Amino acid sequence: ELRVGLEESELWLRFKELTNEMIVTKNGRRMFPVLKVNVSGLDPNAMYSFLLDFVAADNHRWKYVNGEWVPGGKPEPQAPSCVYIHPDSPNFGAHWMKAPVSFSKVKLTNKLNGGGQIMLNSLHKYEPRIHIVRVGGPQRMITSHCFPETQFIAVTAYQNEEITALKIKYN
Ligand SMILES: COc1ccc(C)cc1NC(=O)CN
Repeated sequence: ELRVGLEESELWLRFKELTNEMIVTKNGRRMFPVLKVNVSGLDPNAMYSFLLDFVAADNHRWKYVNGEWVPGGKPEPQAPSCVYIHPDSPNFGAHWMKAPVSFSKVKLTNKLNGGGQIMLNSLHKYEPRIHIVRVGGPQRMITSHCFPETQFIAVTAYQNEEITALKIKYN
């Protein structure tokens, strides 16, 4: 059985208990914390690509009102985000299982942009998700995994200073 685990869940849970925020910019901003995944049970000799996307956790616009995040009352169906290909892709199962798979180079933006950067709906809440795609082989296969611990609201600047402080303390 293919096992997928979050590395540094301890730290993600500290962010999640405050409501996590990730900055989006026109040019794109890297994530802190970085999503790092522990993977076991791959065929060391099989070929895989690691994909990252962001699911809109709900259909609402969120606003920081008197020290607290609150959802709007006017939902709107959320279009799926684009997929980021881990730059080590494609690679042998052995490569992926030898150290945590680290999505350190994904950049989050608020503007339709050249290549790489993943565009998000601003002030929407997101749940990171990976797809492990077995490629090249006869039988194509996809395994998906969500990371609720890593949920965040996309922001153009931090709203909760407690988040600002944690981001600096642990970077
Ligand atoms: C600013 O709009 C967006 C940017 C990025 C993504 C993933 C979705 C949307 N909008 C929607 O999904 C609304 N149909």
